[PDB]
Amino acid sequence: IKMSPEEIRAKSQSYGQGSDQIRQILSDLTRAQGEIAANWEGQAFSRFEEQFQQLSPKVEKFAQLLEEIKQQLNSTADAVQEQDQ
Amino acid sequence: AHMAMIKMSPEEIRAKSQSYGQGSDQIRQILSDLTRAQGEIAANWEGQAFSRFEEQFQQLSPKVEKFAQLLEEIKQQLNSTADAVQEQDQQLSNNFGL
Ligand SMILES: [Zn+2]
Ligand SMILES: [Zn+2]
Ligand SMILES: [Zn+2]
Ligand SMILES: [Zn+2]
Ligand SMILES: [Zn+2]
Ligand SMILES: [Zn+2]
Ligand SMILES: [Zn+2]
Repeated sequence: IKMSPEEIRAKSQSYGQGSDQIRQILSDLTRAQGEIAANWEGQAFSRFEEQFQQLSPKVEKFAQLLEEIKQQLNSTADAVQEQDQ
Repeated sequence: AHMAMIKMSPEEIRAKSQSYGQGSDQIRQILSDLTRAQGEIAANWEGQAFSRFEEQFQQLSPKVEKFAQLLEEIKQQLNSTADAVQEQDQQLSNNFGL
């Protein structure tokens, strides 16, 4: 009546894919941010830049958390299976 | 009459804007699916060890939601800016000549 190892393993994959995709978006859009900012005079873009730079470490930290949950879920599914045997 | 210059074509600005829009929607979808997942994990393990991740997820998710919102606002600004670049080009073109 709790989650099976089978299901925990599959949920883990969703966290892993979530981590990878957030990291890839952050990478691509960091490059875009730099190019836009470098080409735009005056401060029309300045607040967007400031907010992006403040939020990006938190988004990176979240992506790493998702990968840490994925790993923990795989270890837990393993553990459940070991008891079941 | 004029704006502070952006040294980028309307075509590239709109191409970048698309990527911000896509990034925003994707992050929003991920956060929603994984918030549902966190719900189910928490239902099944309550203790201190899982609590570490539960607490970090909860503290970081609103920041990630703010980041997705930010990305949509950048998409929107870039679309407005591309329009503006074209408009100023038009005006300069229009008023050209002796
Ligand atoms: Zn992994
Ligand atoms: Zn053009
Ligand atoms: Zn370029
Ligand atoms: Zn939009
Ligand atoms: Zn959208
Ligand atoms: Zn389930
Ligand atoms: Zn706490």
